[PDB]
Amino acid sequence: YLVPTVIEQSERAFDIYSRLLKERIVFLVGPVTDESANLVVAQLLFLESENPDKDIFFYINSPGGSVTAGMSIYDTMNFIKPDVSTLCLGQAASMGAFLLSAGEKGKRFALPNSRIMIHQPLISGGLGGQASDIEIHARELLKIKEKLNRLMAKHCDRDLADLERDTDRDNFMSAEEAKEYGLIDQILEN
Amino acid sequence: YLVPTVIEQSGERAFDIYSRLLKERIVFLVGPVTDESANLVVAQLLFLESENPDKDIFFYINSPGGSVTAGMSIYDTMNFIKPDVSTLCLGQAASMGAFLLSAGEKGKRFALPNSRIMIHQPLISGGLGGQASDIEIHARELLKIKEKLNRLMAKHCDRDLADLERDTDRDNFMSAEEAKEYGLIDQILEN
Amino acid sequence: KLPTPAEIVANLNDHVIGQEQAKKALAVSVYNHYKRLRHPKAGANVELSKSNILLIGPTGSGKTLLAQSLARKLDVPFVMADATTLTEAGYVGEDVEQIITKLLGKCDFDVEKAQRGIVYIDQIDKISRKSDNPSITRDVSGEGVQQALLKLIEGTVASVPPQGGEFINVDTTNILFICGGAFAGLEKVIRQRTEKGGIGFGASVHNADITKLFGIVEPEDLIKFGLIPELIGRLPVIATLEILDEDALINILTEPKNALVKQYQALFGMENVELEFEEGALRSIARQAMERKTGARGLRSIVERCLLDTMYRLPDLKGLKKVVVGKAVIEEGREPELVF
Amino acid sequence: KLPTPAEIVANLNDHVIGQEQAKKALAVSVYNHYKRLRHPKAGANVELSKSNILLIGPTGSGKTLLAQSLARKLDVPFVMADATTLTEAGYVGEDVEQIITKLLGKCDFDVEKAQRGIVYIDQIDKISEGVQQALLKLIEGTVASVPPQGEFINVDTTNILFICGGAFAGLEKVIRQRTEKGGIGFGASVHTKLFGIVEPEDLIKFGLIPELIGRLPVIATLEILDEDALINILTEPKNALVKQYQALFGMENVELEFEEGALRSIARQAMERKTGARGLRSIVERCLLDTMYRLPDLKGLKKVVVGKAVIEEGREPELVF
Amino acid sequence: QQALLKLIEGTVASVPPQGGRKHPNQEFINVDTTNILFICGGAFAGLEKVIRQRTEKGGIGFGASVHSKADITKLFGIVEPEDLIKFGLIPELIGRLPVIA
Ligand SMILES: Nc1ncnc2c1ncn2[C@@H]1O[C@H](COP(=O)(O)OP(=O)(O)OP(=O)(O)O)[C@@H](O)[C@H]1O
Ligand SMILES: Nc1ncnc2c1ncn2[C@@H]1O[C@H](COP(=O)(O)OP(=O)(O)O)[C@@H](O)[C@H]1O
Ligand SMILES: [Mg+2]
Repeated sequence: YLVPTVIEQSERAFDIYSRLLKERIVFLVGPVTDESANLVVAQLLFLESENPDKDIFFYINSPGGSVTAGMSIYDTMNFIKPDVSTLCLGQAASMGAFLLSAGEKGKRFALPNSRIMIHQPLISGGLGGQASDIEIHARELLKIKEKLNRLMAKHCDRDLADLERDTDRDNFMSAEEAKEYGLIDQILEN
Repeated sequence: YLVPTVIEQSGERAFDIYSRLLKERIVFLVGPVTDESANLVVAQLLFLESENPDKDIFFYINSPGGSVTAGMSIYDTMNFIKPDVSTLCLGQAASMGAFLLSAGEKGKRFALPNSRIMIHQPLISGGLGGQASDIEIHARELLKIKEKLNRLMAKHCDRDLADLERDTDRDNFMSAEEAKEYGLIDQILEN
Repeated sequence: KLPTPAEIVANLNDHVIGQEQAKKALAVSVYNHYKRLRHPKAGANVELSKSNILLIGPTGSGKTLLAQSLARKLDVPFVMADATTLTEAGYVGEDVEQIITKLLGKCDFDVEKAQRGIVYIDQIDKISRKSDNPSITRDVSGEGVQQALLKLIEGTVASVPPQGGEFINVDTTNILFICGGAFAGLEKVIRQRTEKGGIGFGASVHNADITKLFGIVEPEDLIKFGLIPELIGRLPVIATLEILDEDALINILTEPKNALVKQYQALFGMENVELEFEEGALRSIARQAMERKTGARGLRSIVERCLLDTMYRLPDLKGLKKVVVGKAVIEEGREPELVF
Repeated sequence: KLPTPAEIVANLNDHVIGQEQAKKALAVSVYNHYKRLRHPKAGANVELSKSNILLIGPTGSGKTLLAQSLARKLDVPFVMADATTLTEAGYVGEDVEQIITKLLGKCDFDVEKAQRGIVYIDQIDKISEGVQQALLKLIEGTVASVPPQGEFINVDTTNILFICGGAFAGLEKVIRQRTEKGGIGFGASVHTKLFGIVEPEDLIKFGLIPELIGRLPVIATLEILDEDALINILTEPKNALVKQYQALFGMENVELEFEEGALRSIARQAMERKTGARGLRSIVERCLLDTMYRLPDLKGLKKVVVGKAVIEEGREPELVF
Repeated sequence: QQALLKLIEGTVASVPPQGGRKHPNQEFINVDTTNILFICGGAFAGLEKVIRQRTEKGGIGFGASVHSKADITKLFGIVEPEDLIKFGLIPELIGRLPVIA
């Protein structure tokens, strides 16, 4: 894709995403990979240094992705001093919904027709080799499953038992249902 | 991916965001460890030593592993250069990623609270085809690498070689707390 | 005899609230200067430089009060000059010799006393150097005044009109100069020298704390502001004034002889209405004034806008005897409790 | 008469400590300059030109003190100028010969004394071009006119000795780029001696115009003051800080004394600020403000002992009565 | 360069009396620069390249004529106004400097 170039008056020419980063807007678009997550981490670290007090706006339009990649974003969001506000555009599914709920409490938003989906993790990696190797990877996946449900329950002010029920299979929610659930705080209109 | 451009105030200088973070001695190892990705880390470590041999270098690791020889080029560069190389685990440090994480300066090895650290014996460092004489040679070389890695890991962790031989037999996944208790990292960052 | 630093500061506390380090610095420097003059055995190789004083601080911090209190106590030829009136000798305005003339007039033109007096110069940050001029014929009000002032601060002899309408030669080797001003660009100069910051997890990241910034001023920072280096080198003592905190602002609000509270109580004493402030009201007034960043001057604005809806009605309200200003009147849009 | 290059260093050691190479270089250049000014400047003789000096050294190393000590010794007037006080735009001419007005004012506007004086230019490296061109046109022989002492006055600066100086921070790497094997290599030179082998191409690469290097033939280097020299500076010089404050306490009946550890610690504190002996005065005044305010109140006091704990910790000087 | 055109050739300049800048509110003296000889000088560094471009144009191609390819001294000795114009001097100034040494 051709990323448009915009001019900032101060003149400085930016691509439109660097221009929005100047306004403390970080985009997570598409699958969460090592490379896309590290760009988010790099932007979060950079924005904290520019101003540790001003809010960072984390715009999420993602179907999910790697858990470890999403956890690098998650720990960076919680570590850095400035509040990270999260906004759901289009969809926040799987780790995208996790990072959406991971925003600062009171500053988690979704657009009115966005779709938010939460579910237990799939394969974090293949389970081949010997039964001893498969047992190890199964145990690690169960630990990740419990860790995700526990952190989700903390984000949503719900019991761990509620998240274990609701993440068993793909749980699709409107913006209103996610607000009632505890994934987001407000729904934006204008 | 489109790498964002940021402006440094000094006049102004436009950086991509990774060159901007390198300006403050942050080196990223993201994804698999290859000859090319490891040599970029080595080039950055060498460059940062020249800029300031006394200031710490921050080595951010989010890697599932990779080549042993490639990781050893980073490892020897970390130990050679004068400035301390602090290591931080983001997301995951597995295989050679966990090795390079434990290779950080003692007291300055960090991990984020939900990071995952995995240590294990090496797999194929290369195929074992050809004749039985060739296969014997490559098997012996892999065993020497296996012992070298366990020995260096045991040194990093202040543990016995026998402990690392047990624990690296199969994929050993550890939380940040378990890696701190093991000796792979020194501290867990929160805020 | 010679009032000692303990005596000097003990009487500066009667007029200046807070700024303890500056009162100590001024008292020690003045006592050392006068003792040094009384015992000129320092004619030996030791070149004890004339310990002039530079008095930097925010607006409303008490520079002009420290000067006046130091003046009226020391019982010495003391003049208060304003660099806003100073000009180059060959142009309209007051040349730097008018200050020596005022110093003589303050001592009945007995030059023996004037040559051992003090010269206070306010707003010295207003004659700083600047680039070549818009308003270009000569930068008269700027560097020219600095050089003519430097020629006085260092040991020289000035020629001034007689006592009546025959010029008097006045040697300023032993005249102490105390310069002051609110250097508004100094915090940016210092914040460029430092405030490096950093990025990353293991790096420290971070309104300007002009208090600690002024507390770490260096001569080169003042050179960048526009002062000539030879003048700063002649001003070795640098007294810094902190921003008045809530407690100091409260004391200023109530304790001094001409405090705002007493001023308005007497302003209502022209009527027959008693004015009473609550402790929380004084606390909130001090907080709001500190938030305005104008020093003790931002205290009058608060007390004036909180009593505006009352002074407008006092002559119309009959039977009123007391008015009580509470914390709600200051923090909220409330009316003081009227007691009829 | 005129002081020989050896007598100049002899008297200059009493005021400045260290930098012996720069001391002898200044002594030779100044002696030769004021011997040239004694030549039969007429007839079929050789028209003699001056040799200026470039003092390269850290901040607080004593460059200005060296120049002022030379001036006090040779009875000539002296004024320090700052290349940082000269702006790129504007009339760089009108303010470059204002230094001449300053030098004239320092000698009763007698051109006979000012034309054979000394001028030190601070921060010669901070202008790394219009300022450089004006300093060059002025360092070379030129007749400048300034306002009167109250008609204009003329000054020919050909016989004025110019001692430029500054802390060339990034000059050592400019030198190492050509003197060493490599900078970023594994085994490749990772990091005043190299200042001593400085060559014109290094100063030009630093950004000094070549014509300015051509009129500064003498290059002298000053070494950073170590923790030892900063102690001598506190005690040995004619105007030592210890001597000044001992006189302050001595006009009263109190004898001021310092502990050797106090001098060493206060010298280390000054060295940690990257300012040399410039910071010594502030820390000494901070340390002695403990008593300079109380001493007026104290009665029966005979001596004060300043220990290392006063300089390092929040300790009060020991008051023995 | 434009301000020097009228000054180099004959004109009546208005100069300040050794005291200040060239202002409207300024006393002046009339000086005729008609008979005042002007000697301009400078180290035209990139002039050798311009002279070499003009004297060794040549050309590219199988059908083009390739010209032979003399240091600063030799090239300066054959300098022409065309080279000084390509260097940055306006022709109005070069015409007022007929002698080129
Ligand atoms: N430290 C203080 N103690 C008591 N009163 C103070 C103090 N500082 C300011 N004030 C009050 O502020 C009024 C004026 O302050 P002052 O003129 O001393 O400020 P300043 O430093 O001269 O300000 P500027 O720098 O703008 O001239 C005084 O009438 C006094 O009541
Ligand atoms: N070598 C030295 N010997 C004695 N005093 C020194 C020396 N170097 C610096 N100082 C002291 O430092 C103060 C300022 O030094 P300065 O002349 O500014 O050094 P520089 O010119 O190298 O910056 C002076 O008061 C001087 O007493
Ligand atoms: Mg004032």
